[PDB]
Amino acid sequence: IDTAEFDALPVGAIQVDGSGVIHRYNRTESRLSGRIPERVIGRNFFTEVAPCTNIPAFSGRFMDGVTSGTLDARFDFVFDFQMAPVRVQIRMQNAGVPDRYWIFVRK
Ligand SMILES: *C(=O)/C=C/c1ccc(O)cc1
Repeated sequence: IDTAEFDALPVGAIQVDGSGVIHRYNRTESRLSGRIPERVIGRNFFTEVAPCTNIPAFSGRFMDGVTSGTLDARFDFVFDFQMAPVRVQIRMQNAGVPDRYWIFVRK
């Protein structure tokens, strides 16, 4: 996975670094969130863009994965947007490039 195929994925896909800063953000995720990729890239996913994820079930799982070198998690979650609660399944894992990590979002 590491362009037009990337924005056409059936699942949402976000690439972050070890401190949480967004490097890649696809269109499928933009469609599920309402966020434009250009103002979101360069900002921190956990502290700025998606604060609802700043709990031990999500950001804690991310922090532990980075600190142990291997990020590998699969869990159910619910995104608390302005309109209504959107139930999703999250898949977190490492990338082919060092210091880079992936967050996959489905449904
Ligand atoms: C909670 O604050 C979730 C926010 C959110 C999740 C995923 C995105 O792509 C954008 C915002």
